[PDB]
Amino acid sequence: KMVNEALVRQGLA
Repeated sequence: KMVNEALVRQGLA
């Protein structure tokens, strides 16, 4: 897990 992936889940979502 990483912030790079936890950002796409919301920010990019």
